[PDB]
Amino acid sequence: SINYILGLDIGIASVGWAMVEIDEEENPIRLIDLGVRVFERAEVPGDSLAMARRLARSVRRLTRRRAHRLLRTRRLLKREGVLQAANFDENGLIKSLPNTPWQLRAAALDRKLTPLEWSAVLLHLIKHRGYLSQRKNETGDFRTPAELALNKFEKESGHIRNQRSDYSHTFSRKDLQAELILLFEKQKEFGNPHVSGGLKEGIETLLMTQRPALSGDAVQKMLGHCTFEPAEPKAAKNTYTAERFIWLTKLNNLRILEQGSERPLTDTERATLMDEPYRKSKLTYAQARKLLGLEDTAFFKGLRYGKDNAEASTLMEMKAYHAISRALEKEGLKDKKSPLNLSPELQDEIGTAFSLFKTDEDITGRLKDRIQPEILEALLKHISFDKFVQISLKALRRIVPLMEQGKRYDEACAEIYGDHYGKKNTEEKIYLPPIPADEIRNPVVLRALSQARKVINGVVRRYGSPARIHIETAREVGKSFKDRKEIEKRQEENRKDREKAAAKFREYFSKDILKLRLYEQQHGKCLYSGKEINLGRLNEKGYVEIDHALPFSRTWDDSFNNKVLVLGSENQNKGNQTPYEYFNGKDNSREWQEFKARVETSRFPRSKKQRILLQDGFKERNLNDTRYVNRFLCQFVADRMRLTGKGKKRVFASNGQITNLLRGFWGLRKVRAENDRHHALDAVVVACSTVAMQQKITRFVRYKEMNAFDGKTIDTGEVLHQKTHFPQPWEFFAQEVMIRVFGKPDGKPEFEEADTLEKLRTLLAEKLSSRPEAVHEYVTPLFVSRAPNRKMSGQGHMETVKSAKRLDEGVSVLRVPLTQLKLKDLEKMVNREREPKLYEALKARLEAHKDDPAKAFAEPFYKYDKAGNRTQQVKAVRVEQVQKTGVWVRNHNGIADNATMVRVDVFEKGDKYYLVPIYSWQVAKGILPDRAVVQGKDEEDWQLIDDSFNFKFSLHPNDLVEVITKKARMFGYFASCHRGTGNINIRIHDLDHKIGKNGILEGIGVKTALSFQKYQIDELGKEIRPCRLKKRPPVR
RNA sequence: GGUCACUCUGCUAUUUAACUUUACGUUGUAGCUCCCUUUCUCGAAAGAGAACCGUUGCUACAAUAAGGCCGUCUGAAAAGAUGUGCCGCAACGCUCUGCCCCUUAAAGCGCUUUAAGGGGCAUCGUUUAU
DNA sequence: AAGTTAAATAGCAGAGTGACC
DNA sequence: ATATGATTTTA
DNA sequence: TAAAATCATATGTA
Repeated sequence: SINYILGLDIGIASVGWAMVEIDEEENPIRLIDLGVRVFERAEVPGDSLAMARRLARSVRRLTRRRAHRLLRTRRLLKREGVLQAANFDENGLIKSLPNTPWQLRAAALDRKLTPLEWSAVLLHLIKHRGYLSQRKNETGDFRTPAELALNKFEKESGHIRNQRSDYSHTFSRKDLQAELILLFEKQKEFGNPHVSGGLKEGIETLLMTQRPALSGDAVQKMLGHCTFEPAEPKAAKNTYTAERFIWLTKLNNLRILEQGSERPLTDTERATLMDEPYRKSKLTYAQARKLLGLEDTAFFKGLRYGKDNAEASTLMEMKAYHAISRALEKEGLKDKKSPLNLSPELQDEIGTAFSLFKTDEDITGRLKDRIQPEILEALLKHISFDKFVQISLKALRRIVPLMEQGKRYDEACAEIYGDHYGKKNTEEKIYLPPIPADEIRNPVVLRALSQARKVINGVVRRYGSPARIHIETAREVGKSFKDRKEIEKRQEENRKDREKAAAKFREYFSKDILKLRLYEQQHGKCLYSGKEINLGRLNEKGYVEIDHALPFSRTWDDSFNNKVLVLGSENQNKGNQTPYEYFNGKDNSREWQEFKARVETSRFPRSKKQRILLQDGFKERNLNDTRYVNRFLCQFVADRMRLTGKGKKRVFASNGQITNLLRGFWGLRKVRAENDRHHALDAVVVACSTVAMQQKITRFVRYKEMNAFDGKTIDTGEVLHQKTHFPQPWEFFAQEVMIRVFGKPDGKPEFEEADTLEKLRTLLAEKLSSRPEAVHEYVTPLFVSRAPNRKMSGQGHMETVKSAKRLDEGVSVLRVPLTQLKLKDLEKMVNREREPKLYEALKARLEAHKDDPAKAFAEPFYKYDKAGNRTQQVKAVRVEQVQKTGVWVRNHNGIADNATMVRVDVFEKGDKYYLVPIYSWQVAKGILPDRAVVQGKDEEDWQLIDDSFNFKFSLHPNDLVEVITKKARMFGYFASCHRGTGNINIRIHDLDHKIGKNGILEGIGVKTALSFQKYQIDELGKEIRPCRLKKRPPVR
């Protein structure tokens, strides 16, 4: 039918695609089609959406399980006769339960307690049980946490429980255990009847029990599969077999490079070393150097060799053998002199058992019978294993033998399986199959691939199977020798710096080495304050804080460039502010000039020095997801897609640097606010990028000192752009491609866009004077496809619950803390008039600190008693909020704003349009809404919709719509619908920033509109065609 | 010779998914408590006392998506007892269900019916736990 | 905040085979 | 980003 | 005035 290369530029958000027609020498002759497919949507303002779902489900479990254990505690209190049914209300709660639990917790140590008093203490210890340590483990004059809490905390601070403001007490669960049994004894000897034996054990286990983090197939479910025998799981790294396989790949692959040449190790040397890491803790390179004698002109190939004792670094360490050994030796079931008396298959079985299970229950469960209980408990007392190799225990059982008998890794694998490449599914299909999805546990990457494949099979259905697919990956053009050995130098010292700082950390006692290694950069003095921090107390959580100077709240940076250290005093009164906004802005100030000082004077990198002191949009984020998408797609297309191409390999994996360089050479270097359509342009440059060009460029930058970023070589002689050496696919590439990808000629963006078929053909005809092959059948103008989003799922409501007692008159109220209370908020404080002295005092303090409550309320604020005496402190005050709508929450005791408008149902009556919003929560409770928007009015008085009204369609986010005003005509992707306004927002396809507010038309009215119809479009941006629904769909 | 892809290993820099807990925060309700509008009561008046409502501080208890379920024991039933009790903000997918959109053939006069095929998106099916 | 896990890729290095220029 | 209150301009 | 545009503000944390 037609011979085309299909180019792809795939990003986190988009896939641009191009088709270039080729002769039978496969040279590219002409540009056919191009397009851009966007599927953007995400980023809670700042991580993932799947992550948000995760943390929801996490808390739902914590929530449920605490409620549940407290329920079972009430039940237990009844069954052991502490309570007698006349103390329980209808709902199951205890009647007249004392609100005194801290004071009775203390007092119980000295008196017998009322059944209700005792009940209250127990429920209190169960509800707040403190944190239990969950990593491997193998005060004085106060008696119990309650007493310490009450006596010290209530006297000094005026509160027991913590607050974000003053965080005092956190208690260990082991501490509260101590307390529990202490009260059980003290209470028995003071004649408490309910020291009821079963209740002691019951209460204690509800306190102490939490589910295990990893139990059953938890680990097997996440664990990958063997390169070679793909039915069997990967082998644990702490296996006899696997540790041995590593030691042999190291040993065989080892070379010594002497005065002149390079040589393998002789069978004799392989026998000399084979048993040496089993005989010691570890075999360093120095020890190898002596045992083989070598010389001193002989060196080891590929080992560092700097200005350090580089051969001190361990050549091989059998971690698991020595771990199991040391375990037995430490419990006196093995001689430190004698070797470990357990068979390979048993070291394997135990290594895996620990690596795939963590509960003592599970791992005995698998070891009981195969190993003797004495040593089982020994190991269980001391062993923790993680990490897996890439090959099964099985395939290794077969390989490691052949590698002992001299063979190289590839020779062993080739003998057993045919090749060392691993078992692949190569089943070429016409249409790219589904991505496995079992095999990618990362939903952003999965969606990007899945869209990429919908584009691919789109162009296969429209134009048949391509010759070749060209994909842009994230790798860098081959580097020069000097380049990559300096890359290696700096990688090496990254390692070497982490041990240096780690060592001096160990000296005194991930997060941790950063704290210490940042003390030194700042010459120790807290950046903001300038008091040279008490060297100690790197453990009092809140003293010295690893602060984000440029907020992660505004910047989206968690890199090693934006965390200044300081002590708790000055991280409080900054909130969400940059070091410049925090330290007094327009005019100088003590802390601002002390900050300018500290900054100039800090061994915090040259880059960062600029990055801490600046004065919007998060530039730089997840290229990791781009890498993965593209790498996997190249693998997947190469393995399982039919193509027409000349060779056996008809997928080319180009890269960014390549297309950047070629666009350099072909006169297309330019900036991107103009459109999302640049994604198509890069695609065609990708479709024209070739293997030849990859190699010519690679040899140019690697061997002839060409810059891999701008494509220029110094000479001393000048500096020249190696542009001539890489010609364009045809004579007028810049002109043709810019016109087809933008609708305008390359020279100036000012011109109207040839936004129609015949407009474009006339412009191409006119501007490419001499190129008749540019204009053909398949020359539509570029209309960007935006994937639709038709989930009825979503966040029910916002997480901030507000008082609904006055929802009556259109208001909620919430406690604004004083340190967040600005003048505008104070004007709606509820007791503004009920306590007018309060109002005037707050307004006074605010006006006095130039309306900055962070500083206005730093010193405590108090109510005064009219005789002039000081009374109660104020921390937060209740403030009225406008609330025309909302979601009833928390057992119908609160209201919260809506979160997600799932769809908008559109109706017609008398050539007028009416919109009914449907939110996620109505969906969840089956409510099919009733009332269309009416601009300046509560929903109570909105337009009710009966059989009188003609239903036209539903709108989901990113559905395509056309509106005709007598004023103008609009066509774009539905964005939002205003409750207060009854308008819609439209996203124009290419988000051309010059029209609307950055490509969104804000505030399109549709009530009077001559027409308002919903269209449908495909993945390439072609079959743009109106669609009319018959029935108004349910919500379930 | 070179370049690239892929396998294995060591490393440097990053990313993602799943899990178990904690301490807070929010709203509701109580008690004690700060202020304090209005209204009563006793004062000859300074004052004292009460009530609803607001609301400061501490402590407790409940709820912590909107919403849907499940085991096990008693029981004819009604219903009781009981649980390290479980789902719900993501993405994919087309075997079933539903909606939109093509295309072909037949038969009627741009539309419908039949038949078949194809595609998209889901409130359908999976990951996903009963 | 604490904590147990598995998965992926860009780069550097070491051992290999095989397509493509 | 979305949801939507508050304000201005057009018809 | 009704409808259409515009401006403006807020979002759970360790």
